[PDB]
Amino acid sequence: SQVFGVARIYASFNDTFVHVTDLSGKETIARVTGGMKVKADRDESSPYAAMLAAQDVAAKCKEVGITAVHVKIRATGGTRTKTPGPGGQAALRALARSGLRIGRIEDVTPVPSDSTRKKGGRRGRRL
Amino acid sequence: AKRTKKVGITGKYGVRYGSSLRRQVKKLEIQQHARYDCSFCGKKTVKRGAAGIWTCSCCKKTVAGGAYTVSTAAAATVRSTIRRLREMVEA
Amino acid sequence: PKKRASNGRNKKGRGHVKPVRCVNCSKSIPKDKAIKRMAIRNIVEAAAVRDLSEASVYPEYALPKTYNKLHYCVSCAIHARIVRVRSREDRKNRAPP
Amino acid sequence: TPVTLAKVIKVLGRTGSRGGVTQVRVEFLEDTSRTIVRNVKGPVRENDILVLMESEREARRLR
Amino acid sequence: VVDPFTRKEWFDIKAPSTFENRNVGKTLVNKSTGLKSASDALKGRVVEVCLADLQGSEDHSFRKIKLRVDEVQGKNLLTNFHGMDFTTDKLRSMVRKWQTLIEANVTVKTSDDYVLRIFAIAFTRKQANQVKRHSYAQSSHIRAIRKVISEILTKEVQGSTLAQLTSKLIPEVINKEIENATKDIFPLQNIHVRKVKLLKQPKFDVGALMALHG
Amino acid sequence: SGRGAPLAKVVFRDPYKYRLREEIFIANEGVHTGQFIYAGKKASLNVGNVLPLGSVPEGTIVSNVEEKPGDRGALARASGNYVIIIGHNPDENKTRVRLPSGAKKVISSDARGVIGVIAGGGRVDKPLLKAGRAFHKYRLKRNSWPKTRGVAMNPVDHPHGGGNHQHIGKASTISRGAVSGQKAGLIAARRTGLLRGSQKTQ
Amino acid sequence: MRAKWRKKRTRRLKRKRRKVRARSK
RNA sequence: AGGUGAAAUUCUUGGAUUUAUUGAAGACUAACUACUGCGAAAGCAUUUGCCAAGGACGUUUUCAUUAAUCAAGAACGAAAGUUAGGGGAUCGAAGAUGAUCAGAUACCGUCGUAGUCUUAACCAUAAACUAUGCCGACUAGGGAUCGGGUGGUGUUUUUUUAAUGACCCACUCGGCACCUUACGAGAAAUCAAAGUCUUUGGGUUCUGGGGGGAGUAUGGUCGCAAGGCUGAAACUUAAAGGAAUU
Repeated sequence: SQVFGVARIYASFNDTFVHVTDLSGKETIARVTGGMKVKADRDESSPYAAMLAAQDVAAKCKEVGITAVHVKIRATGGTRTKTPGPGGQAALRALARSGLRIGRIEDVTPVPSDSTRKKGGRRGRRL
Repeated sequence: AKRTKKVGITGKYGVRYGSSLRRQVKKLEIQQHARYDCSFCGKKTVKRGAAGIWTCSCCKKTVAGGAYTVSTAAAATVRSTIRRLREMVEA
Repeated sequence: PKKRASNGRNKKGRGHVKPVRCVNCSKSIPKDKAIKRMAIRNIVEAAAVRDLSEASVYPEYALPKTYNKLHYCVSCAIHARIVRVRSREDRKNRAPP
Repeated sequence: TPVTLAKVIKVLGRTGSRGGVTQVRVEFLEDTSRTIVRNVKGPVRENDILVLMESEREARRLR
Repeated sequence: VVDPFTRKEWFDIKAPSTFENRNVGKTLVNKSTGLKSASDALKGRVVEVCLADLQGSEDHSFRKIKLRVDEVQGKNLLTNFHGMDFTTDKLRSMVRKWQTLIEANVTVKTSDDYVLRIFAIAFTRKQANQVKRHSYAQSSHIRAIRKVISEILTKEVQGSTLAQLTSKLIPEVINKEIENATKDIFPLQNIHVRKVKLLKQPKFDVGALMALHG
Repeated sequence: SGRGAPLAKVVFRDPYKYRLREEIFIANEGVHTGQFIYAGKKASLNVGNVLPLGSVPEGTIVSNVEEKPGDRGALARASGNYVIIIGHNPDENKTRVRLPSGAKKVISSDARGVIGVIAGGGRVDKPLLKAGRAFHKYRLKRNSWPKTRGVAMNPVDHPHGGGNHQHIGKASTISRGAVSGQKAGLIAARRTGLLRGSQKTQ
Repeated sequence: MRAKWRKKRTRRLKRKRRKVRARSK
C-alpha cells in the first residue's frame, strides 16, 4: 500500500551519504551529502550536517511521491575502519523527524574475509 | 675423483661465457641428457634425441616432451585438467 | 624486569598465531596480545528508537542491532579507553567491571 | 522556521574543556512525550524553559 | 534544465506465484522514447527484500529473497526468483562465543536445467545437563556435519525445479530436516539455510515463466 | 629444420577413396609414436584429440588453433605456448579465449583446436651461450642475423648513423605513422624505458 | 645509540674496507 | 569526492565519490578463535579428494638393552635480501612531493618501482622468547580444559528400549597452561621448578668470567652478494650491570 524505496545511508568519518533509491537500485532518486550543507570542511561526517542533509533528501522524496524508506545504513567496511561514523544516527533521527515512513530497518556493510592488508603499516599510523 | 667441484658438465665451456650464465646451464643441460626414464616400458631407454623428442631403445616409443626435459611443470598440469574435465564428459 | 606471567599474552603451547589488524591505526599486533572488545550495540542512540518504532511501519519489527568486533593494539587501548593502567597486585585481574 | 520550546526536567553534570557547559535533559513544551539531551551555557535549574532553534539534535561528552 | 522525473515513468513489482502478496513496491525508469524504451531497458535488475513482507507473516524477520525482473507486462513487473541471502544483523547474532560454526555449499541442476548454489549454516549446542561454559565439535564430527548438510540438499532437490524449491525455503523444511538426520551425530542450534543464489539460468522460457504469472 | 617443437607426421585414412594421405599436426607435450588422434565435433576430449571449442569447456588448453573453422591452424604453434578457453556461448558460435600474448581475442565455437600444449617447453629459458649455436640456429631459418646496430652504420647507410661520438641524435621513438626508411627502432611506443609494474593489461 | 643502528653503521664501514683492500688485493 | 589537529596535494559539465546488475584478476580465508589444537623447530587457521605421517591412549601383542645426552658433521628453518620464469589486485623500502616546523631529508597525507605471491633454487638469520638444555625419579593439593579409556539396568535419544551419539558423576594416563601457599629455592624479582646445593655429587651437550675495544682487525671457511662462520690484540677506565626501596 506504501511506495517503497531504500535510503542506503553511509555512516562514516569525513562525510555521510543519504541517496534514497528504489527497492532494486537500478534507478536512484536524490542523493546529497552532509558536506553540502556546510562551508568549512571537517564537520562533514558531523551529525548537524548529516541532519541538514537528511532534511533535504527528506523533502525531496516527498516531492516524488514515495513514502516508505528502508534504511540500509552502511559502514565504510572492506579493509578500513568498519564502524558507522557520526552520520548514521543524527541522519536516521532526522529521517523520522521529517515524517518519512521508516521500515524493514537493516544494515549492509562490505564485510570481507580479512583478505587484503589494510593501509597504514606495521607500526602503522603513529603520531 | 673430484674433477670439477661445482662446474660438472661445464668444463666444455672453460672460463668464458661468465659464471652465473653457466650455473643456469648445468641445471638444464644435465636434465635433458641423463638416460631418461620411459613411463611406457619402464626401462630408462627413452633418451632425448633432437629438440622436444625422446626415442626409446626398445619399441622406439618417440615421446613428445620439452626442449630440455620429458615434461615441464605446466605440461603435467595439462594431464589433471584433462583427466578432471575428462570424467565430466563421460559421467 | 619480568612483570607478565602470560607474557604479552597467551602464546604458550604454540609458536606463531597470526596478527590481526588494529581497528584504529591498522597496526599489526598478534591475536593474543590484541585487546578484544565486542560492540553489539543497537542501530539507534537515545530516545531515537521512540519516533523510530513510532514514525515507522510494522509494529516495531524486532529492532535489529550491529554485531562488530574491535581489536585495539595496546597504545590505542591505553588512550584512556579500555584500561586506565593497573596495580602490580591486581595486575592479574580477569573481570568485566 | 519550525520553532520548538524546551522545559528543563533533568540537569546532569558538565562537559567542555573549561566545563562552562552543562548537559541538560529537557522535554518539549509543544507535544513533549519525548525528551532530547541538549547543552546549555551559564546557570540552569530544573524549572527553566529554553528555546532550542534546532528541532533535531543532541550532545553529551565534549573534549 | 530537464528534471529526470519529467520523463520518469513509474511502475511496480509483481512476485511469481508461489509467494503471497506479489504486490511488493513501485519503481521508476526513463519513459519509452523513440528508439530505445523502458520495456527493453533494465529487467536485469533485482528486488532484495524480506520474505516476511512478501509472505504476510512478519515472524520471518530475516532471509531477503532477491528477484530478477524478466517481463514488464504493462507497468506490472513479472519478476522471478534469483536467489535468497541472509540478513547480516541476524547471521551476526547466530555466531556466539564458545561454540563452533559448520557452513556447507553445493551446486546442482533442477529438472529444467536450473543451476544454483544453495548454502546452509549450522551451529553446535549444549544439552539439558551441560556444565562447561562452552561447547565445541570433534572436528571429525564437523566433517560428518558438512558430509550430510551438503548431502541433504542434493538428495531431495530437483523436485519441480526452483518452483517447489522456493516453496520449501519458506516452510523452513531444510532447517528441521537438517537437524533431524544430524540428530544421531550432535545436538545443533539454529541450523539455517544461510543463503542461496542463481548463477546459470536456462532459456527465458516464458512458458513456465507464465505458469506463475497468472 | 628451423623450429623448436616436433612435427608429428599423422598418416590419415581417406574415407572418399581407400588411401592414406599423411596430414601434419604440431606435436604437443604428452604424445608419442602410437597415440590415436581423433578430430571432429563428436571426438572425446584427450591430448592430441582436436574439435571445436564449443565442443569443449572453460579452462581446456590447446595450440595450433584456427580463427575461422577451416584455416587449418594458425595461433599457438611455437615451442610450448598454449591457449585457455574462458567466456563461452552455445549459440552465436563464439568462445572468448586467452592467447600467449594474453590477448582476449573472441573466436567461433566451431574453430578447430589441437588439445595439449606444444612440445618445446622452457627453450628460451636456456642461454644460447656461444655465438655459434645462434649462427647454426638462423642458418636453417633466414639470414636475419647477425644484425648491425644503427648508430654503427654511417648517416648514409641508416638514420641512426653518424655523429662524432656514436649517439642516435633524435628520439629512436619513430611514430607508427612514418614510412620505409623513416621507421627504424621503437614504432608506436605507448611507453618506453625500463618496464616495471602493472602490465599485461590495465 | 640504538645498537641495531651501531650494527648497520659498521655494516657499511665493513663492506667499505672490503672494496679498499680489493683495489690493492 | 579524498583526507587530516586542521588544511593541503589530489579527483571532479569528460557526470566523479556515490547506487546498481554484472566481469576478470591476484591475494586472503576474518566472524567461529580460546590464559585452545597439532608440529622438532620455523609454524600451521576455507572445501573436498588423495598421498604417506606423527602423538596420546588402550593392549595377558612383539624384539629384548637394542639406551640417554651429544664437539665434527647432516635435514627443515619466519621475514628481509637473491637468481630466473609465471603473477602481479592491496599494501608498499626507494622516490615523488603535499604539511605542520626554525629546518623535517621525520612522523601525517596522495601515487607508486623492488618486494609482496607462486615455480625451480638460493639464502641459514630474529627479543628464532619458555631471554629458562635434553633424560629420569621424586617433593602438592585444587579445578578447569584437551585426546583416548574404565564403570555407572545414569541424563537425552521414539520409528520400538531398537543401536549408538552428545552430556553429567567419580576414575584415568598423556596434552595444555592456570590458581593456591612455600615446606624449599632464589640478590630480588619471582619459581612445582629456577625445588631435592656448603647436609655442596642421578647421566649428560654447550656456554660464560669487570666494562669497553668488538662479533671488530686478521686470516681461514660457506655464500652470487648481503654478509654467515670462525675470531684477536693493543690501549684505556673503576666502575658497567642486575633487582629493588625511597
